[PDB]
Amino acid sequence: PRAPRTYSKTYSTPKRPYESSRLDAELKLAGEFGLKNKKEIYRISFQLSKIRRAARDLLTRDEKDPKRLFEGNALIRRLVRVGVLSEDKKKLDYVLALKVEDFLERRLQTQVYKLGLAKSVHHARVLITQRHIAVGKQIVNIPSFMVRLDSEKHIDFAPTSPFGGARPGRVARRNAARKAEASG
Amino acid sequence: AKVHGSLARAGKVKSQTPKVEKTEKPKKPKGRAYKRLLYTRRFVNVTLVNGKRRMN
Amino acid sequence: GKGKPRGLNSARKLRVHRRNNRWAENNYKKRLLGTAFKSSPFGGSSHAKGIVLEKLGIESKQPNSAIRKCVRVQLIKNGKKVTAFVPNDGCLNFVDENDEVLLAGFGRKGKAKGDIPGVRFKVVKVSGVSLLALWKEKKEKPRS
Amino acid sequence: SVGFGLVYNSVAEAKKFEPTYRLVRYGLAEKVEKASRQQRKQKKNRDKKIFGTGKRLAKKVARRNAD
RNA sequence: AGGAUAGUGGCCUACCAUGGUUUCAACGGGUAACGGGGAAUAAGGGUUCGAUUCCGGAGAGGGAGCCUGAGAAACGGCUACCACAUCCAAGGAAGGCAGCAGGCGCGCAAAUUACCCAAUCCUAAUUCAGGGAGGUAGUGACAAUAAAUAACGAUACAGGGCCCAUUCGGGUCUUGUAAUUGGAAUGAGUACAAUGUAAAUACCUUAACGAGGAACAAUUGGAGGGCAAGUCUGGUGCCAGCAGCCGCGGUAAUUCCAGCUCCAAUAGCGUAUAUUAAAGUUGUUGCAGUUAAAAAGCUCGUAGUUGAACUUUGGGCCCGGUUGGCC
RNA sequence: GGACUUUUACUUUGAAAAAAUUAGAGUGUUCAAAGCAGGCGUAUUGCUCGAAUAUAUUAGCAUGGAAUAAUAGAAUAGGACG
Ligand SMILES: [Mg+2]
Repeated sequence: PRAPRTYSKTYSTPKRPYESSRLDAELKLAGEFGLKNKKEIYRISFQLSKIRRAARDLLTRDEKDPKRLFEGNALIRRLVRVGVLSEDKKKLDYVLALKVEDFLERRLQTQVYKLGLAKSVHHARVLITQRHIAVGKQIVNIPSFMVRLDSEKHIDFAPTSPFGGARPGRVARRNAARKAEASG
Repeated sequence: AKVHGSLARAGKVKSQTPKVEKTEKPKKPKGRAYKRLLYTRRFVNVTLVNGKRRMN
Repeated sequence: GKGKPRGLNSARKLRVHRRNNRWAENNYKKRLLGTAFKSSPFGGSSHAKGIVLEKLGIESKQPNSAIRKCVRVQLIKNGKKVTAFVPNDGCLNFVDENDEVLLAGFGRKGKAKGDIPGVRFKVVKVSGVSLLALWKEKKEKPRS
Repeated sequence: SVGFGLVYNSVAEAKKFEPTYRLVRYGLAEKVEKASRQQRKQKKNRDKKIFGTGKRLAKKVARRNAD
């Protein structure tokens, strides 16, 4: 006897379990973007399908329909805001066929690589997990963050961390103390 | 059908097989790192191309 | 006119005619008749516990030559005698006698699995120690 | 760190409006010594049976205690 | 017409009339049936499920009866009967966990005899008291969200352009590997402290301590086809066993038992049962009926379904809106 | 306020169809499932946008239409205007 908590699942497995085309295609996304799972890939296919479903049904509606206008621009604006939808594509038809890995490009793990500082996608992921990232002034350790194309310029190293200052580090302290303690 | 038989041979081949122990090997990266290991070996390296891209 | 009535006021004829031809389906007839409840010695449940009565050396259907090493188990909730397969390589040695076993179907939904004549269930546990795990020496059968 | 704060016009309103749990967290008031909840319930159910003060019954059983 | 009811009413009584429902499925039987809001899967249509966080019913072991009160056929109220069962110094007395914990049975199947009224709100004569309602904590891989098991330099091999085009020399630059070497980075886990909360345990912070493999070690399933992943080695030899289906096993087994290698999902994976899609194999959308299953032997014939055409049409007059359209 | 008003089916629109749930708008749970928060200042006095909307078989009610498919009208004329 209490208000239930709404909860939904965010992925869906493919119909065919074993085919060379999909298995080789997914592994391309894993290495190119540093993903630990196929569930990491199935998640976007779930969100992309839901976005595609909404645009598919809104396009069947006649033009200038108040529902199509309100939800169409809201869906375009939200996609444009995170950068997955380019500015010149706002016709509610490019939403349908963007890409599988257009959303995968805005992931903070692969977004760190674009703004240097990792020189590998794997390095970018562990830097995120090891708290050495601050999208704004607040630390994030989630590889999938979907930068809003406005916080992209603010993605710098974590101020309260090594590579940001104020501490030489954990093991570097042991090394530094080793020289100091053995100097005499 | 007939229900009788001979239970004296139960597990006959399980016992006769010789015992061979796990060959020790360095442990394999698990998780995201294994995705790198799979990516580079089969999409960058072409070593196992024996006749039909035979990896085994 | 292709059989079926097409009038706009003929929903009763279409609705009734579907019901009478629903009984031709094996699954629909079985579910509504409730044969699983009144037969199929389980109570319509996934697993059922029983007591091993004897050990069997059931043959194999042609073309095949093997001894299938089944057991005669009597269910507790019903008291009916069923034949249960002991699936692994030589695990009949773990089911000696009077062992409370946990049974399960063969995945063929009431039909015999393979060349084994007239069996529908397999043993899953003996005294509740995961009969598969015994074959992999991950546990040990209790003394009592 | 983000939190909620309250400030009063004086300490007279502070003690009369703040709950006891927060006041004892601040030292303004002392925590009352209380037994366990189950013991109080068992005590409440025990003395429900006796009717009245029970002093008359207390000495009556004392007379029965002799024999 | 009268009684009864808080009231209408065969609700009941007296007299009178023979009426009332039904193939448009009455009545009877079954339900492994509380009803809905809703859930699962779905191109569209649909199929299955709903004991269970909300609403409305009914019940307090089975029945019946009743006091109190505005409100009960009340059961953490009473009375009687039946069935269970408690203590008795044998005359007697006292019971209803389908309330919260907890126990026995039943089973394939489901948790602590913990803390508290601090929040939500309820009750009383009422700011205070009470509240197993409710909240907090414990067990909890029922289900869901996120996400650890590693990252980066230089030496040594193996590639691609290119500088020289002075043989086969060095290689400016990239991509992998080494019983090559190096310093970085952080969390699980300990914990001063603070925060947390009614008091705590946790969370978010944080003194300090906290990677190097033999370690801080990832599993579950498979490798004939469906369905990518072995004709690799040893064992067995129609025996043991595998195998959802087709099949494998009779001394060269890519299918059994093991080792090596490879593959799929991955803190999850397998199995059994039920259900949905697949299923245009229930077909309104949308099946089939000469020979694969299926046109009644033939005709009449009610209910049902369906049923020819036709009745104010055309032309003008204006007024006022929406999309454009150079402006 | 008055006299009659041929009756249906169908369709448009509107009110109704509890909340939660489904879809969906906005927004820092660090992302996400969630939740309905939150945001902005001289932070010393305070200011302020939200918590929409969509969906909701069929039955019942009101309104426009009047094609489509029915129904009745004046024929051994108490037929209508008066
Ligand atoms: Mg007829």
